[PDB]
Amino acid sequence: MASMKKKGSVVIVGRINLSGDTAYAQQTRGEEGCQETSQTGRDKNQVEGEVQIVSTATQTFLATSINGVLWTVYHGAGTRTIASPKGPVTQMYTNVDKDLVGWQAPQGSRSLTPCTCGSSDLYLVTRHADVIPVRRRGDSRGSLLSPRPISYLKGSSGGPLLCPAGHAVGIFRAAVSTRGVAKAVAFIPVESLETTM
Ligand SMILES: [Zn+2]
Repeated sequence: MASMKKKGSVVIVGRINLSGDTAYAQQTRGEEGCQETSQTGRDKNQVEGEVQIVSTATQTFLATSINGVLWTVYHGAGTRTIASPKGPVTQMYTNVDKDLVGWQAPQGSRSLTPCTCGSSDLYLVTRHADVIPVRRRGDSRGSLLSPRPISYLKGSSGGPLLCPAGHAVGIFRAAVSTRGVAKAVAFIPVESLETTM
């Protein structure tokens, strides 16, 4: 039992900047710093914004702050801690049945407001700062107005679906594809987050 390894923390490595007129990705930590922070769980970098780019040793994806919780997908984070200025922080929400986890939102982040608009005209934010129009098609599904290869959506699980007013409608979970083309997306609705809380 002496030689058993511990899994590393999820690390914030950047963010999707939605502040101004143009959305763009920003990197805040390179691979070497990410690997070290994952092992120690100590991340002293200042955190800003609503959508974080996160990484483990083996995967990279997104995490989104809604209502003071940084939310992401279980298939990316598993049960891992997240790195913080004072060490690894345990998940406050874990739900494998929803493909959902969450931690307390980091100091300095900004939280999205849960949408109460009832609008079906949505916008998916990807890790490459693409803002993709999506028509809501059900409680947990939306169709892309312009389909595209699934490669463009890989790595964007945990990102937000937003309403026209910039409220959070859901967390991107899975892509619905035909012959490698993404025609629709599946997401965790914000109401399911609000219930989990
Ligand atoms: Zn709204």
